[PDB]
Amino acid sequence: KIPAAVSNWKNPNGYTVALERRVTINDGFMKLSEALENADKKARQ
Amino acid sequence: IRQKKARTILQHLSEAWRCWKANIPWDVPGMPAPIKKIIERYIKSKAD
Amino acid sequence: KLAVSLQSESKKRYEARKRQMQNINDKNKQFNEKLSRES
Repeated sequence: KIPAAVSNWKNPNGYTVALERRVTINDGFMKLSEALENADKKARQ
Repeated sequence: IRQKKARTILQHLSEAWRCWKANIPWDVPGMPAPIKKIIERYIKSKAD
Repeated sequence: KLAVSLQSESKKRYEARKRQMQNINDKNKQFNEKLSRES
């Protein structure tokens, strides 16, 4: 069964369609931010 | 079954091409996997 | 009798489908109903 094609760009016949049809972080970032935070602490102290 | 199904399928093709140009991920829920492969095949050739 | 049977059965099928039909625009709501069948 092929679904009905609803485009987000086109509406040839002007159909008002149901709205719903018209509608993890890598660890390196943590390590980078932690290292920079420690470097800042070193500078302060 | 041909008469209406063809006009439906090629609308999915054209939508896939629009998604490719927009860099939107084309993914139609309940699309059959082989027809999905066929459409992506022709979209990739047009893209190239 | 064969001709009458075909005529009457055609009438019955036709009217039953009419009764089913009678239960923004006509085509737009038919499309929305098709989308409700899809789901």
